[PDB]
Amino acid sequence: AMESKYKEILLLTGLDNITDEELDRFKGFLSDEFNIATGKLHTANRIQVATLMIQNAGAVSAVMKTIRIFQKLNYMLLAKRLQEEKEKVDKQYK
Amino acid sequence: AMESKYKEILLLTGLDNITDEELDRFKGFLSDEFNIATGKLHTANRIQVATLMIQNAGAVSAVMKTIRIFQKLNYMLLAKRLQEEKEKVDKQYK
Amino acid sequence: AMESKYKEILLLTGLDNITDEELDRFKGFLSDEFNIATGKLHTANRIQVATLMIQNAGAVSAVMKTIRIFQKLNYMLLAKRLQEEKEKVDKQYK
Amino acid sequence: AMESKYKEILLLTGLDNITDEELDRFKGFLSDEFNIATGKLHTANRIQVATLMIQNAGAVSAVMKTIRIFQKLNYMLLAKRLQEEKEKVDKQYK
Amino acid sequence: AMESKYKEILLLTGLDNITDEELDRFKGFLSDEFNIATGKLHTANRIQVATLMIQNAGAVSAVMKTIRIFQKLNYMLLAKRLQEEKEKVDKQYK
Amino acid sequence: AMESKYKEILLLTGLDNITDEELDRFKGFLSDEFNIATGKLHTANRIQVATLMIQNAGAVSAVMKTIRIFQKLNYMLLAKRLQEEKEKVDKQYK
Amino acid sequence: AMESKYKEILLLTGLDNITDEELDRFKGFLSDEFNIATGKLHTANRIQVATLMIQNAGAVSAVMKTIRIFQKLNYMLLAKRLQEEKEKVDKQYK
Amino acid sequence: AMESKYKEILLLTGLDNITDEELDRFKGFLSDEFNIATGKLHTANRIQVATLMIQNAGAVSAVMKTIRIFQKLNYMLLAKRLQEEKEKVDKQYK
Amino acid sequence: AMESKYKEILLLTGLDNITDEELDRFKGFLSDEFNIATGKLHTANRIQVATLMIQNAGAVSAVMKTIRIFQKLNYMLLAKRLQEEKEKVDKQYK
Amino acid sequence: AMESKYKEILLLTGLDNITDEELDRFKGFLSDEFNIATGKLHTANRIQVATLMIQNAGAVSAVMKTIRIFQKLNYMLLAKRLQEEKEKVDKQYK
Amino acid sequence: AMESKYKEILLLTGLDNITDEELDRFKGFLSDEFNIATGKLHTANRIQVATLMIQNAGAVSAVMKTIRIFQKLNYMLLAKRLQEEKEKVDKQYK
Amino acid sequence: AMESKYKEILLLTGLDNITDEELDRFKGFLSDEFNIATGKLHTANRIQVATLMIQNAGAVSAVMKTIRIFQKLNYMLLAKRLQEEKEKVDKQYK
Repeated sequence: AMESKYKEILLLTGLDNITDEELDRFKGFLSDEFNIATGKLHTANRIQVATLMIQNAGAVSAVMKTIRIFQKLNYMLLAKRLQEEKEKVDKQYK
Repeated sequence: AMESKYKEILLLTGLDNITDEELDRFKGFLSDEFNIATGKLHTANRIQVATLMIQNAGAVSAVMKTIRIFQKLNYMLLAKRLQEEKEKVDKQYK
Repeated sequence: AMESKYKEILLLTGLDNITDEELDRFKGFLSDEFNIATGKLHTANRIQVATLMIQNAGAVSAVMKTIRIFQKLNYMLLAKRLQEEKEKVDKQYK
Repeated sequence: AMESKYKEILLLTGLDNITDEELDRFKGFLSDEFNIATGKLHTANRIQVATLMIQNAGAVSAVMKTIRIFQKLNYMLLAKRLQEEKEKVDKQYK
Repeated sequence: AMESKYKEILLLTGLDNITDEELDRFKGFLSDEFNIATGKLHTANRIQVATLMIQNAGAVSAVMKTIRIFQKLNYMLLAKRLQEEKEKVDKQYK
Repeated sequence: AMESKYKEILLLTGLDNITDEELDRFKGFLSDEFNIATGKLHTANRIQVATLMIQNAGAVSAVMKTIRIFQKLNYMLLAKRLQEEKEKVDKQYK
Repeated sequence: AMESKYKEILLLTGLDNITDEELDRFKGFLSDEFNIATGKLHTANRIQVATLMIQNAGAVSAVMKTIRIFQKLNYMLLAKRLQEEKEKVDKQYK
Repeated sequence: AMESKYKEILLLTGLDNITDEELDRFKGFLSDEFNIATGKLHTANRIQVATLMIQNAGAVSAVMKTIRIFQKLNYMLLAKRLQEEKEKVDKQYK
Repeated sequence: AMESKYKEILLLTGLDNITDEELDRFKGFLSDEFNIATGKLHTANRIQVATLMIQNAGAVSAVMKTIRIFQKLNYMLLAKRLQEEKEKVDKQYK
Repeated sequence: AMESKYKEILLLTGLDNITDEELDRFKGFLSDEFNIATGKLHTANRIQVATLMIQNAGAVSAVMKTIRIFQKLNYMLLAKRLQEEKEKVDKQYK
Repeated sequence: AMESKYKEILLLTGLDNITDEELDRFKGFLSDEFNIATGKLHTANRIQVATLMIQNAGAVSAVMKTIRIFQKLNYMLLAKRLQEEKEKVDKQYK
Repeated sequence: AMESKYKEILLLTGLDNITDEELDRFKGFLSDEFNIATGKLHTANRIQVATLMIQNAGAVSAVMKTIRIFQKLNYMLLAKRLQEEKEKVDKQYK
């Protein structure tokens, strides 16, 4: 399904690549896109964080907000690639 | 009957999906909608809890209060879906 | 009831925000306000700890002692806010 | 029987070797091969998980889907070995 | 009776204080004082363990052996206190 | 919110620019504006230091004290700019 | 109690001030005052180390030995202050 | 019994002294003396690991293999001491 | 890949040869080709600097801008050689 | 087994000798022999890195690729020795 | 506080003015006023040296000894000024 | 104990005095007295190096070899003093 495929993008192409130090910076500017919380985020395995994000918004808004953040944290090289892969999947369901 | 159908919603679409940890949190904020009790709730198999809830209020008030709680515990993704399915069944008997 | 409302304050505004490391420090200076115990406290889910505290003192003394501790552990930012919310609820029942 | 032998493969050669962390990753990409569920899977002893898988599909489809997953989660070293052992048992009943 | 009082010592002053991790270590060096057993001990609620100990030796030998163990597992702070309380009760019946 | 915007100023315009050697000098003259401490400050990632500062004073007093320090450590070029950006945000909420 | 007050001294006036590097040096000359151990000490959060020290000696001997060590590791500035605060508390119970 | 005494050697003189990092290295070269396994060993409290070792070989072969490993991992200082203590106990039963 | 080969050029033929003093001069005229920053650049191991450059522009624009800078800092002897090697690799993929 | 012996070569003769700085350089030219990844490699204890390498290729291809890399990073002194030791073990199984 | 003000004198009026060559000469005649050491002093940033001096003597004896040294190393022009500023601060607390 | 006293000599009279540059020279001529290793020594805090030396030889052979090295690296001024202090401690236990 489109859902499973989006998740594979998030996990395999996204988190299975990104580092840590940067995740700490991401957390410092978080809460600006999702109605999550503080102390609550501090130690949550990538899988847990992705799951909590989806349990709230979804594979639609979560992906969009991720794209938006990737553009803020300077991360443009990985933001362009995600945008391209997104469009590739969209074409399959247009 | 409308009753049996509501029960199928509760059990198959509701409890047959939700986790545990969250049930503990539900219990911690319970007693706010139903005239049930304490120590009495601690270990009651989903089937027992649903049955006790209905034996008191019913398939009308129990479902309404469940909808209301699902909106409190942040659980909105599963609350919207329940609300949609509810309306679908209501249309059949309007 | 005033009781349920106080609990919502404790849980949603208090524990649903505070971290862990600090909870360990809290435990190290505990037993100074409540007639609880040792080894007994080591691993007790926030819900369990709140419940045990109330089962002993109550929503009156437990809240007061929490306010007092929040002022000791330097935690003043969250102590002022709790004090303000407390006064807001008190006004409703004055 | 072929059934008991397949189970011995699954349990002794498979699960009696694989780690945990990876099981969490497996769970995150599950539900893609079996008509099982969520929250339902979270804590199920290897024996319980194998049994539920078989109770649904069987020793035929469950083994095939396991082989397929072992190839996805990069796990190729253990996937080749399982494929070899499978062929060895197939020869005995050809 | 002297028996009930000794039990109150064991339970309230002893077990109602001691932790877990240490209980595992106690179990690892057990069977050296009581003619109990293995696998049999692994999961036995403090109340069950105390009861089985007494059902064998009694409130006389069980207490003496507990005192002796408390001195081995380094636990001297709690061993001195138990010895003092013991002497206090002995004086009442001398 | 005004809070998030102030934080973006602090982090992106402030710390994401300033060097290290100078941070050591800042630390040597610190404790003069905030009720923090010693040895406690020695190794705290910019994100940690900003967070601890806010957890005490806030986005109001922390920013004001930062402005004041930036004027002491000769740092005037970056102090004027911060003051200008501050006034720009203030105008939006006047 | 005198105990709680001594602990506040140890933690707030002592450890909440001292650095790390020096703690490593302390550990290198430890075992000379307490019947503790090696490898066992290597990574123990200040709270854990204080607790283990007390669980053995107490708030009487642990404080005395700390005073003595503070005088050895050259640390005299913090040793005089601790001695003064100690005498201040002693006067309250003389 | 000789068994209990050997266990006291293993636990008190051995594991109650050795560190962690080195245990990870031990695990990396394990499986070379005992017919145990992988993933299975990763997280097993010293008590659990000792027990599993004995449940397989015993207090005779387990001790001998431990002595042998202690000589490989360079650990000679602790290997000589264990060998001496072993001989001391052997003399008691010669 | 062309990417890996370009990196080998940068690192082995470029940085593994150039000195320091000159790197300081390079830094003084930097920020003119890449959207990087200040204080941020001061101490970044050649590997870190190359990686940050690529993480922004890439192996295409980073190499081109390097060529351009090598021509400015008078460095022509090493600029001609880089240009020749570049053309040699281009021919392989024309 | 040949496997265990190869591992002893890798760990004791290889990694237990090589430095760090050079490991960073190795990482910069990695991914050219193994189908591993980025950010994923950044902080992985020698034991973890060896294990991941083997979990993919094995003690056959991993050793061969290591030999090949040791010849690239100029490291010839340690490459000749590894090649000699390899041949010595091969002779034992020819 | 008087302490902070003395530090500002030391750092801003003292070290933020004095050169290097002379610091080497100061070091050559040091150890005559403070119970510090050798090799230990060789490379210690002004901030580190001031801090170590205070950590030993204090803002009282350290300042007095500095005044005394400033009079020895011929440095009289800066010694008179320091003495004047000292008296000015003393008057504020007389 | 004689051991602790020897360690105090090593650390306080030895390492707490010696410089760095010379430590690099020591390392270059090391491995000639102890069965240690290379790359392994490069960055090991004085405390770590002393501990590893003792973990191998001891406070007897390590001290003797240190004395011997101190005589080689020309260091005679500190070698005579160590020899004198050694004899002073020996007299106490003759």
